[PDB]
Parts: sequence; C-alpha cells; structure tokens
Amino acid sequence: KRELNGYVFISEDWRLPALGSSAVPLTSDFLNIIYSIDKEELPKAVELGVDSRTKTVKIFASVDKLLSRHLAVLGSTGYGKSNFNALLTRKVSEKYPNSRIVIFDINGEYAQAFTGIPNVKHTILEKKQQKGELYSEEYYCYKKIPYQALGFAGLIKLLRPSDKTQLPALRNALSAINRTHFKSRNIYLEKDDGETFLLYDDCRDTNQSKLAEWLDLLRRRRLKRTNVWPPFKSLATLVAEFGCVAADRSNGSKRDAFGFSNVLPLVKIIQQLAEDIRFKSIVNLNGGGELADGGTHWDKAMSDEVDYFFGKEKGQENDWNVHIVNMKNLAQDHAPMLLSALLEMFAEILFRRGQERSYPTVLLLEEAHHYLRDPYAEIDSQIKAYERLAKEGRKFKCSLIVSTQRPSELSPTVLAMCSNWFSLRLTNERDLQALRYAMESGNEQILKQISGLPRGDAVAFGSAFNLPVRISI
Amino acid sequence: ETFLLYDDCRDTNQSKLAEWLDLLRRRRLKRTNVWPPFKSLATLVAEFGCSKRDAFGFSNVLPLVKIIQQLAEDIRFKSIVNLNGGGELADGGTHWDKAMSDEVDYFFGKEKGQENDWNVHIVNMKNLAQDHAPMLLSALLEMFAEILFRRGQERSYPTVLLLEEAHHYLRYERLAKEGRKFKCSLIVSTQRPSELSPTVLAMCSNWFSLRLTNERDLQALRYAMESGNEQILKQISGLPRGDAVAFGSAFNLPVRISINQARPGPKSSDAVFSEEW
Repeated sequence: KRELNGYVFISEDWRLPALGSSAVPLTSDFLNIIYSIDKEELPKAVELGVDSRTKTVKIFASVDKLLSRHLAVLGSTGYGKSNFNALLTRKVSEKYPNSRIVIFDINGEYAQAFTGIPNVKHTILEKKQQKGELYSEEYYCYKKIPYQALGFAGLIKLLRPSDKTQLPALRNALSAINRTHFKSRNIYLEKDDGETFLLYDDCRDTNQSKLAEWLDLLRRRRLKRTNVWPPFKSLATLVAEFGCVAADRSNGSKRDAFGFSNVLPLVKIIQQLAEDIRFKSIVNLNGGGELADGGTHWDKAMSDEVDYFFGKEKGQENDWNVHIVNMKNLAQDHAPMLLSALLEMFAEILFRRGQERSYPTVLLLEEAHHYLRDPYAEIDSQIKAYERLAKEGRKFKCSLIVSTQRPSELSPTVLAMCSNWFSLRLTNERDLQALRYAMESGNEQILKQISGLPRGDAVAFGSAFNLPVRISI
Repeated sequence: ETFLLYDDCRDTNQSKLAEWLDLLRRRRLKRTNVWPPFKSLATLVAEFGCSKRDAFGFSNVLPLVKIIQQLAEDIRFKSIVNLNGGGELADGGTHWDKAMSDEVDYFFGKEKGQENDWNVHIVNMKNLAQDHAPMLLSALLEMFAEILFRRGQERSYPTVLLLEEAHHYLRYERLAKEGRKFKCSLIVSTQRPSELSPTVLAMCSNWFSLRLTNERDLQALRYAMESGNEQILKQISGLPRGDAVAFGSAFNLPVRISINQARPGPKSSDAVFSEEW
C-alpha cells in the first residue's frame, strides 16, 4: 500500500482478491520494494548477492541477527562451498576491521584468498610484521601443544584403563607429579637435616620393607617440591612402581607376580604410544616446564594455551584479528580425540570469564563430521561437550558456523540449535531426509528445488529473512 | 575401638574385616549424628565389592566407582548441589523423610493451616548446565509428587505451576495424572510438541497455539485434539505475529484473537555484536 511517506509491505494472508480481477506480473521495482529491509538495519547490513530468477534485485541481511544465534552451511565441497565461505568471511572482515574471527582449517585453501587484509597470521602443524601491514605468502609460523594442557581427565580418557585395579594406581601416580625430582637418569634427594634418600632403577627385590612407608610419606605430601616439569616417561615409572610392593606381617617383602601381570598392559600401551611419528610430531612430550607454588598449577597450563589460540579478554590489548589454524600433518585416526579436546577447555574458559568481560567471537569449524563424531566408537562424550559448548555460546558472546558435506553422519541434535540455513546442491536422498526432519521455517517448493540447483546457486531461509529466497553468487 | 577403611585394595589389616562387616550387617554398632561426605560411597562400594581382598571381584564394580568419582570433582555439578554434609540426624528410621519434606516445603510451599510468607515464587536457574537439567528437575518433580501423596486431600492447597521450555525434562509421570486429584494444575510451554509424550497432551482441556511451521509438529497436534475441527487448523501455518487460535472447554466456539501487550514486559535481553565492534 501507498502511504504519505512511501511503500510498506505487510505479511498477512487473510485478505483475498475480488472476483473477476485481472492479474499482472511484477517488475523490478516491486521486487525491490518486497525484498527490502527496515531503515534501522541500513548501517548494519551487508551485500550477499542477487536472485537467480531475475538478477535485478540486491538482497541484504542484518549481521547482528544473522550472527547473534548459531549458523550452519550445507552443501558439497569443491562446487562453490569453499568460495561461498571465503566470500562471506571476507565481506564480514572488510566492514569492521576490529572484528575477531577464528578458523579451524583442514586443508590449505582458506588462507590463499585472504591476502590484503590487516592483522592476518598463520599456523602449520619466525619473521613478524608490524601492525597494519598486509598479508602475503611465506609468512607462516610454527607451533605445537604440550601434554600439560590435556589434564587429569584427559590422560585418564586417553589411557582408557578397563581392567583390574588400574584406575586407583593411575590416580595415585597422577597425584604425585608435582613432587617428582628428575635428572639425567637419577631420581633422588637428600633431606635438609642430613638424611639421604635414594631410589633404584633395577626392577628387583631390594629393601622393600621400607618402600611401603616411602610411598606412605609420598602420599602424606611432606616431601620437597619441584621446579621443572617432569618428562613423559615419569608417569610410566610411577605407575609401574605402584602395585608391585606389599607390606609383610613382620620384617619382609613380597614380589607379587599377579600385580605386575595386571599392570603390564598399561606400560605396554604407554611405550607403544611413546614410539610414534604421526603422533609424536604434535605433542611436546619432553616436558621441561616451570612449576608454581600453592599447589594450583593445572589451571594456568590450560589457560595459557587457550589464550594463545583464541586471544585475551577485554581491557588487554591483542595483536591478531584473524587466526587461521592450518593443519595438514595430522593422521585421520587421532583427529577426533585431539581436536575435540580443544573445545571443552574453551567452554570452561568461557564459563570462568563471565559476563562482566567478554569479546564477540566468530568460529568457522570445517568438516564437522570428521571430529564432532568419532567414526570408530559409539560413545557420545563429544555430543555432550558440543551441546554444552553451544549452550554456553548463547549466554555469552560466541557464535559457531558449522560446515559439513554429509549431513546424514551428523547427529540430528546438531542442527537443532541453528537458526539460519544456506543450502547447495545435494546428490543424495538420506541427506535431504535428514535436513527435512530437523529444520524450521519450511516450504515444500524450495525443498523440491534444492534437488537440482545448478553451480553457484544457493537458497536461504531462517529468522533473518522474512520471506525465503534463492540467491546466485 | 576403631577400624579404618581404604580404597586402593590395600593388603593391610585383612584379618578381621569379615567380622566387622558381619557386625555391620547384623546392626549392633553405634549410630552417628552427622551427615557423611558424599565421596564415602566410593570407599563403601570398594569394601563391599571384595580374609584377602581379591582383585577378581573388584573388576565387576569398576564403572560404578569410576562414575561416582568422576562426578565428585566436576566443578559444574558441585556448584548447584551440596556435597559436604554435616546435618542433624533424628532417632529412628525416618531420617530420609524429614530430609525430603523440609526441602519440598521450602520449594513448593507449605501445608494448609499454617502461616506462609510469599505468594509468588520465581526460581531462576541460569547457572545450571544443559547436561544436568533433566535429572535435577525430574527429581524435584518426583519429590513434589511423593510429598503430595502422603499429605492428604483435606490438607492440600491450590497451586498453579508454570513450566517453561518443558520438553527437555518432562521426557515418573505421576504429576500429570494426579494433579487433578491432589488439587494441582500445570501449564505447558513447548516450541516442539512432537518431543512431548503423546499421553500428556491428551489431559489438556484448552489449547493456545501460536504460529507453527514444521509439518511433523502440526501432525502431532491433530493426533490428540479433542475439541476442534479441521477447518481451523489451516490458519496455523500462516498466523502473523501476536495472533493465536483458541479452543477448549472454556470457549463456546473456536476463535482467532490477537493477544494484548503486558506492561511492563519481560527482559528480552539480546546480545549485540555490532555496538562493541
């Protein structure tokens, strides 16, 4: 209808046309009027593309409500999905140079087209340029992660003890890591008064009538602290030591073969995992760190790495705006177990940070089905972690962008939290059926159209768009 | 005389534990007056699961002790529920009864015939994680039902209960079937009616349906409707904002009305990522 100011469109379907009325099609001006957006969204809008039917009208979307909730992109990789993601990220970056975006890459394609943007870094798993300088190739730094961040629960999960009394032995061993004195091959210390404490390396029966009280005073925690982080082999020796000793009734010792028989799988798996090339190249197992007093050392060993990957809080200056994490030298076996461990820690840090200080964040995880779902197990531990991360993501300032190619393999609960959908061509039936089951703002016509979309054509529907439309880009 | 207990299957003082457990089961020991810490269950299970503590029967109870010790040091879980104890214990066998009754009386009001203070209660749970809401909320509802049964018909008081976003934890069902008998009412709010059990939608007598779009959700509504026709279900697929269709025992004929605005409204706080950039 025409008002004193201009043309306004109203969404209601309770009025019907009169009998005998003539019908005419619509021109470019009417499409412009219909597909427009409110005036208050003009400063917050971004160009996205043009419709594939008429190629005459430009369609804009409010960033605030597009990224306030979660977002998901579905399609086939290599047919324009990567181009769409790169274009969306690049267009987001240009409007606000002071925006923070983190990208978890799988193959080295997303870093190629991001050149010419201030505050761009790289990571593969030296020379640093000044602030404001653009980005070119051959400016890639190197880094890796040590095992101090995995934590008590992380080591428990990786070792997966599932027999006998292995669990209590591991708990006792891991409770005595801050008080392990290590040298080239000698683990011993003299006392302050003058008494000398010694340990042996041979696995033989020697003066074990006092080894029980040695471990007793170790558990009592009245022994000297340490200032260097012990190497990875320390836990193997510690777990081997426990369970082979016993307390005799009077002046004796016992070498129980059953205890060593029960313990041997742990040392076997530890030594098998220690010797590796595809794994040993990511985990810094050497140790040689620095400790802290007070007994609270676990928190910082994770906080520092969370800060390194994702940045600092408000009020503390940061130098990077876009941080692509390019990973290629990771075997397909260890990806779901290592990558999924990087998100629970981020969720915990987000909880600890609180509402008082927080910074807007955009995350662009790619190939979700590779690490969100373990392909050689049925345990849904990753499901709980992901859903807790998503739940905390809306309470605080965070937003995810899921990007997969085989929607059937994804858990059906994953698509529940998303609010907007971008879809490409799909050449299967199971993926379409999965899409229809767990979607919102549906329409049968677009669902039929998406079966035979050509190259470069995508559909969009959600809370941001008032009327679903197909765009070309 | 005192005897100690450990966890790591220690081969220490394995001579007289059998008579200790025999006397414990025979109920001839001394009773305490303080609540033990929650972590003691791990040691109790370790002791009861094995004149020598064999390691073959211990393997049969590994998952239970593992889970109970895993939940012990989880920071999120212990921020909502107490795990320290230290309370008064009465004399007899009614110690659980008061422990449930006092908390239930605190939460869901007091018994009729006694003075009360509040008339409207708002329970705010934003710090509770989504991985733990079902268990705690279902436990609270079960406690409420169990306390309701033994209070009696003549001692009950009317109560209206609102349950927002109810499909997570209503998915045991004593409340929905005894609410009428024990003078209690429920209001259900859910944006996905399919997840709700098919037997809970039948007891409702009035319906206030806003706009729905998914095809599966609308089919579940047709299955359990009892006071409506197919002529009005077509309007739901295109209802504008603020409009609703109502039908039930309180309406002579189905109607399509536009709801008013409440002043003051609720806190619709929404995060803005453009002002801070």
